[PDB]
Amino acid sequence: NISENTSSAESRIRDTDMAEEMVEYSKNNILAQAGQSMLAQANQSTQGVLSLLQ
Amino acid sequence: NISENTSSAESRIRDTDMAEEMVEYSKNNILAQAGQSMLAQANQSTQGVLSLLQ
Amino acid sequence: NISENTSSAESRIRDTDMAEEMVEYSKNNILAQAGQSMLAQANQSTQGVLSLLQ
Amino acid sequence: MVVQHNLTAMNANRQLGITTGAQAKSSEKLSSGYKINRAADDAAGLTISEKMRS
Amino acid sequence: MVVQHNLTAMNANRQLGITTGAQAKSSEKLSSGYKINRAADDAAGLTISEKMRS
Amino acid sequence: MVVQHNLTAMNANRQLGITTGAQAKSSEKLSSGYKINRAADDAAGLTISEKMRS
Amino acid sequence: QVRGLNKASDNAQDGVSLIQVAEGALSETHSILQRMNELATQAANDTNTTSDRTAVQQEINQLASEITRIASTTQFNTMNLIDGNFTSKKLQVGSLCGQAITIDISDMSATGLGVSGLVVSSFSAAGKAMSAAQDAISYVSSMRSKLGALQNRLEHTISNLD
Amino acid sequence: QVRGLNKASDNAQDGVSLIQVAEGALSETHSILQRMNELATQAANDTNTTSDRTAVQQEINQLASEITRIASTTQFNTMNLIDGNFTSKKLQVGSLCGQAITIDISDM
Repeated sequence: NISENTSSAESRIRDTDMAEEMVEYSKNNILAQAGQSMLAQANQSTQGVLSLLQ
Repeated sequence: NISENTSSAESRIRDTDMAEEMVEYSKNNILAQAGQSMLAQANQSTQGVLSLLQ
Repeated sequence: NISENTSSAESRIRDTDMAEEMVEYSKNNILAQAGQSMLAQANQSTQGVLSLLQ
Repeated sequence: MVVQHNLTAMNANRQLGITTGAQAKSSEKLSSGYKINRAADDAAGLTISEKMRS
Repeated sequence: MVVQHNLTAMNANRQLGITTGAQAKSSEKLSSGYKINRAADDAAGLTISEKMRS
Repeated sequence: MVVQHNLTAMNANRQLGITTGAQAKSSEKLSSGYKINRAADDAAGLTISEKMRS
Repeated sequence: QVRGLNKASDNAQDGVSLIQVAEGALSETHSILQRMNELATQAANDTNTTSDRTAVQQEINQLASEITRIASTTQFNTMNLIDGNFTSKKLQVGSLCGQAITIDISDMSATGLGVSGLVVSSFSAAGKAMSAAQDAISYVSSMRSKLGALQNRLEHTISNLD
Repeated sequence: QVRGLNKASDNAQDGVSLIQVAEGALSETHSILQRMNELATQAANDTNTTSDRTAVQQEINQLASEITRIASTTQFNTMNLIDGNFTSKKLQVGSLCGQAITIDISDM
């Protein structure tokens, strides 16, 4: 019984909540897709210099 | 519950609305091209001096 | 018996009808997908300015 | 059109928000299993349900 | 027209700067995912968001 | 623009790093099944837990 | 006007968002009072001996402290929301001077609901404690009925200002 | 005539633009009245005891304060549109003296 309660205590502290962590994972999979999107647009941002009488 | 509602509160302040900001991003994106076009034509504008009895 | 009836009464007032609410969920899931489509089309819709003697 | 205010997009953004609102207020009823989560849903349905719960 | 100072081009330049200043303030919010990246965006909103993060 | 220094992109590279870093620190917990894999995650979470494991 | 209406929309959402913190705290005040009423109903029965009503009283004293802990501790942006002192507070709900909506929130402490000192050591007092906790469910119903009706003004306000 | 007709065209758009603010504000007066009807329909039922009809009444008062807030607050160019003071206001929709259209809005 003390083993089941102190297992329940350590699983509180240290096992992943896979429910919660797949929220935090999927925020980041979207932000990485969005960051790669902005970085892809940003490398093409200064393409605007070249028309400029050159 | 309070953590959820004050996450919702801080998100409503600080997170980028990726829809509403992509509206404003894309105005400025077209204005930069329109302004680079208007500057590219502005540097051509005074070429009209050169036919002037020279 | 009064408990089974007043439980049934409260459940009529307050438990989600999951059948009905998954209609109203899936309306909004399509409308959000269609609204994101229309917003994504709308942001590109003023790309028409740039051919215009520019 | 105007380059400075994509009102086609701004209205589409305003309507996308109204729709993701209705989505987050529906998804709440399915994750919880209740039709009145907050007294903003039904002030009588709350007040009566707390008497039937009582 | 004066040959020595192309004032139409200096206006177009000075308006191009104001436009790509606004464009970098947008690109920053999309790439990071935060509306308020720095205290110049909302001093009240940075302050309240830190008390809510806290 | 400055042609030599795409700061719109350098900030986006930098914010992408914060994002894909946070993603690998999340992905570790789903692949391992544990919340504290490394004592850097929670010094008391680790220290308490090893006494509960013991 | 556009800049001001966008702050008015942001402030009406900062109002909805505050209201939800108060409303969602009183949701556990209900859930504590639903438990105090059920505990009082059980302790009222004179098949209970003395030790087995002081065993109920230990949970009623602890749950009354928890209603006061919900009250003094729930905050939004460091302001207490249901201690009785969120009164005369205003939302700037438009572009002009003083286009208010008012937020007032009666005290939701165990004293403010009369559940401080529910005494359940006899049928007479444990019925007195049923009466008190059913009035407190009726008070938290009436306060959540105001905070709910108010969130419905602001959802209409945000739909309007936008 | 052309210069005048172009201010006339812009004044008819300042006219359309004003109307859309009022026609938009009354679009939430519908959302509020559709809600007040439905609340009143719920409160008519003689299963509600007194404490449940005061719980309805809190919203039927708060929402009626809202219909007055929409009316005394919706403005265009600092003029109230639907408080009942937007009576007899003339748009000039041509090049010549008094080629009017009249905007006239009852109290909402």
